[PDB]
Amino acid sequence: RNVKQTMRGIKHVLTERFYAWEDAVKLAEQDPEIDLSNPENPYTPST
Amino acid sequence: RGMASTKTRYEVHGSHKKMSPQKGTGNARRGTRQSPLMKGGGKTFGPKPRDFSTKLNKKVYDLAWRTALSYRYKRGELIVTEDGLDLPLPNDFLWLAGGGKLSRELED
Amino acid sequence: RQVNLVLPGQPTRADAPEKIRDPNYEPATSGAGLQEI
Amino acid sequence: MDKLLRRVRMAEGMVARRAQRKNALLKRITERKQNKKNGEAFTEAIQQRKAAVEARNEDWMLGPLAPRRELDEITLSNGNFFGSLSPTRALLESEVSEEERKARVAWCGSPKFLCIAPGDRVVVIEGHHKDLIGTIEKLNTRNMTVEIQSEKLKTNTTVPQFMQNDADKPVTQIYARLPISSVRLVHPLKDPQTGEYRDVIIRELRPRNIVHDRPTRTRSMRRFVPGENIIIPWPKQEPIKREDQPADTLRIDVDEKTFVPTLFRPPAPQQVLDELRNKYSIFRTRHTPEYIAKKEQEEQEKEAKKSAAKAMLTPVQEYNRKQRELRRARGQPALTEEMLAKIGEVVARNKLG
Amino acid sequence: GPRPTMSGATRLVQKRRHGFLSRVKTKNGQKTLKRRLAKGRLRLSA
Amino acid sequence: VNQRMHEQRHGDVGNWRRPKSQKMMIAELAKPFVWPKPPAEDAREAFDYAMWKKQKTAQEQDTKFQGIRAQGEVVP
Amino acid sequence: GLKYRKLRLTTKDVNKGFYKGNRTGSMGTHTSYGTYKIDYTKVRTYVCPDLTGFKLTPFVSKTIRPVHDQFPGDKLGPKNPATYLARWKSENGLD
RNA sequence: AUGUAUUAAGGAGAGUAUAACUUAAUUUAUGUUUAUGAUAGAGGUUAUCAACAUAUGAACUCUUAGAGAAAUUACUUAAUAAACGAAGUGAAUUGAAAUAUCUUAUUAACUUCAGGAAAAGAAAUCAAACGAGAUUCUAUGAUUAGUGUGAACGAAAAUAGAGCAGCCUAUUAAAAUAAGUAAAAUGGCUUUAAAGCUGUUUGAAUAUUGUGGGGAACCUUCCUCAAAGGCUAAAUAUAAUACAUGAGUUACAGAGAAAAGUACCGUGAGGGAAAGCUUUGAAAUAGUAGUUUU
Ligand SMILES: [K+]
Ligand SMILES: [K+]
Ligand SMILES: [K+]
Ligand SMILES: [K+]
Ligand SMILES: [K+]
Ligand SMILES: [Mg+2]
Ligand SMILES: [Mg+2]
Ligand SMILES: [Mg+2]
Ligand SMILES: [Mg+2]
Ligand SMILES: [Mg+2]
Ligand SMILES: [Mg+2]
Ligand SMILES: [Mg+2]
Ligand SMILES: [Mg+2]
Ligand SMILES: [Mg+2]
Ligand SMILES: [Mg+2]
Ligand SMILES: [Mg+2]
Ligand SMILES: [Mg+2]
Ligand SMILES: [Mg+2]
Ligand SMILES: [Mg+2]
Ligand SMILES: [Mg+2]
Ligand SMILES: [Mg+2]
Ligand SMILES: [Mg+2]
Ligand SMILES: [Mg+2]
Ligand SMILES: [Mg+2]
Ligand SMILES: [Mg+2]
Ligand SMILES: [Mg+2]
Repeated sequence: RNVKQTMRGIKHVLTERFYAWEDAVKLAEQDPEIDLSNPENPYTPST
Repeated sequence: RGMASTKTRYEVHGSHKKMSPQKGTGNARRGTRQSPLMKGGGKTFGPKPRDFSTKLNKKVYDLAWRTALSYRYKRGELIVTEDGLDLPLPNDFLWLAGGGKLSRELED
Repeated sequence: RQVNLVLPGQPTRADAPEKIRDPNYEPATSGAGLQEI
Repeated sequence: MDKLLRRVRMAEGMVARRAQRKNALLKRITERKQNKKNGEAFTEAIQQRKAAVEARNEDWMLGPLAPRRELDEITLSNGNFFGSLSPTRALLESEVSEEERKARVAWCGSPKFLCIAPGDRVVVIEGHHKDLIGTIEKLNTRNMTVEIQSEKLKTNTTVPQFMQNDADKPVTQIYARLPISSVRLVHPLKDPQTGEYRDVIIRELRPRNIVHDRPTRTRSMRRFVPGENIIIPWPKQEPIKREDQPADTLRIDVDEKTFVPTLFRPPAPQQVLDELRNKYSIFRTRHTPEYIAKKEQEEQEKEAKKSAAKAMLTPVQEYNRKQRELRRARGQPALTEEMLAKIGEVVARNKLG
Repeated sequence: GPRPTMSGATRLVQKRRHGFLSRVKTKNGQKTLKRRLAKGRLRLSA
Repeated sequence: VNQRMHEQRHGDVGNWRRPKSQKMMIAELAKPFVWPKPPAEDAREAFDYAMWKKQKTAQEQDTKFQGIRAQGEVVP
Repeated sequence: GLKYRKLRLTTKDVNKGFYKGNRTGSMGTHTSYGTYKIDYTKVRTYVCPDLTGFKLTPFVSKTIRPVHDQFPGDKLGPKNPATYLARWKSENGLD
């Protein structure tokens, strides 16, 4: 049972990261400090 | 309330097929299974939801009200008082109960 | 204003049995005669 | 889409309605099996109460011929020896209803806010061993029974032969357990008049200053005596000894942080997401733009199919509709203050004079 | 009297006559299913 | 595939169902593998075999008596 | 036949062309002469990483008490896409 | 059983911590109040010793792509029971102490179509010389008018209650005010002969400056309404859920089902059980004992 609770937790954190990253991309498209076009330097610290 | 109800042979669940043949089995000839003579058959004259209320003339109902009010008057059991008929509970208790210092267990 | 009804006072902390150092004290072996509160 | 949510909401209700019908049927089967298992403890007690009604009439009648019932064979109904209980009835391990656990604990909080702990002396107030005083050793929170390791609460019990050697004596004396309702708390208080400490019996306890810790799922409260407000400290309870096993991960590794968020590549291979959730489940709420775009065009293809007969209209049918649109833009005329003042005169003249 | 009318019976003819697909796929078989379904039957066919 | 006996939902009550069958696979290893032999009954004390045996015989004798009652008979 | 006839039919009961699978997946296609061609694009493989040197085990010592995360004041604490994007900038700006 | 409120697609197969439900089968977070609550400890399996409110991960197969011997194949972000409603078709048992008209009966049933309700609906309506003012539901009116040889069948006006809402610029997008129509003959339906529905053959008029319909054969005057174009919530029907009440039941009762459409029976459609708890222990029946007779 304890081995099955670690296997369940792994599937909860991976499902959480996929959805969190799938939204950050959208939220990062409307950000003025991120340029998704160029991958070499896609972020510039705001002044 | 008069809401009691019972199922007759025309309301009991099941099929209305004939149980045993009219003749040939030797047993008493039987019809449907919902007959009162069967185990789970319906009660013929069972209770049903109806109205038990009756009628009483307004004048006869008013005479009965003043007769019960006079039966108490002649026996001295009719004690009329002035307006504001409330229990004169102590003021201290009312001040504490309203304030909320006293718990329910003590207030009651 | 003072009232004529005594209400339960503020809570107090009862000393734990191990901390009691009173010489004139002995645990009760039988429950008969002990006050119930 | 708003139509895709109704699909999910409807599915979530169909499954929850089926889980209740199954759970209900199981609650009734499990209850019917316990009641029949507890009934064997009720039957043994009923059979021993009547056996005592006949054993006392014989000691009265026979006199010097009184039998030696201790040397008799067991009772084949329950399999117990003379003057001995059964493990189920001596340990009080039979499950009780939920309205019983609340009644047994009614005097000390509630089944989930119990105000008595192991290590605190109590006084028995029921049974043969009334007014006895002992210290709680165990505290069974399932049946709300308490074990007091006193030599007076011992009682013969018949040991089942499936857990007993062949030279072992069939009957042994074990410590009998009592329900929580049959014991009250004994705590020494100070005499406010003289300052002398004496023992008293606490008839009721209630929790106070309850505070929960959501991150740890813990709580800490205080127990006090209602009516007198005497906060009684908790008894000295030793925490369980937690140890590090060889199969457990070291503390240095469990604390290592290796996750670095990414934005241009997924946190894991995109194929893994198909294993975490079912792509085709009717409970999927996170759809792709290409899908929602295809779902919204099903209605757009119906409003264009409902209004597809607008190309077969006759000139008079088109003229009428065209006029209707123009008219609905005019609106409704309004009554100016001058017009309202003239209407008020008519009303007052025809009502008052 | 009753006869041994099920001697030599095969379970392939049982699925072709009183099977689930013989009923969902016919107008008269959809009624039998709904009736047994409305009554509470677990065994809608075969 | 190993099939499973058909049974009733609740042992002796309920509709007749059939559990999910079992699948066994036998692989032809390229390197031989030999299992160890079971420990002797007297050397299984780590598993509490003594107590386990007494409990097993008890259930064995209660299952046998419940089969004698299923034949419509009793032990004289 | 009285009762067994009413159970659900299985492949271990009848043989006259009755086939029923166990949902093992299609690994290829059928040929016209009764053979089978395995399409290895449908065959599935299991990606097991090298476990030499891996120190994490499936258990954590009971000394370290279980604690959750607070995320105070953020309703969508663990799922907030803002705390995932802002956290990304400081730690990993390039990727 | 009734009432109130809310809701408007249902079932099965297999698996799983056997209070916990979907291969993640006891997910993860927020806010508030915590004994003056709500209605200064121990305890992560020796667990869930916390309720309320709001979010949240996961949620398999079939019914339900195509094929097929439902829960398989093969593919894929393929997916909606019953009752209730409208129309079409439309019996027989039964009564008439037989029986044809009639009644049973605009019934049961089937068929199609549709929605959470549907249908109907703002007068070509009723009234009677005064006037009322859409539809739906309930009672009275009414074992009435009336019809029919009979047996029986059976309105409306009006009144009271539940709801109330009007419009075409319809609060969702519709009329340039309705012609093979109104109506007539004939064959049927409904029915009192009118009005209404209808197959066949025929076939009008254009507003109170009196054109058209109706007012129970029919004609006329008057009154009244304005067909051949439309929209419209509520009160009503059914099912599920929850709750309230009881001179309702308390285990052969209540329901068919206190574990049920299950076991069981049937090729099938279909038929369809028994079984509560620890209390009390009646009669019949059986084996003996005491007194007594044989
Ligand atoms: K006659
Ligand atoms: K008449
Ligand atoms: K006519
Ligand atoms: K019954
Ligand atoms: K008896
Ligand atoms: Mg019949
Ligand atoms: Mg009955
Ligand atoms: Mg009376
Ligand atoms: Mg603590
Ligand atoms: Mg999964
Ligand atoms: Mg989801
Ligand atoms: Mg024959
Ligand atoms: Mg043959
Ligand atoms: Mg075989
Ligand atoms: Mg065979
Ligand atoms: Mg074949
Ligand atoms: Mg199909
Ligand atoms: Mg399919
Ligand atoms: Mg009427
Ligand atoms: Mg007109
Ligand atoms: Mg006409
Ligand atoms: Mg006329
Ligand atoms: Mg006409
Ligand atoms: Mg009009
Ligand atoms: Mg009664
Ligand atoms: Mg009875």
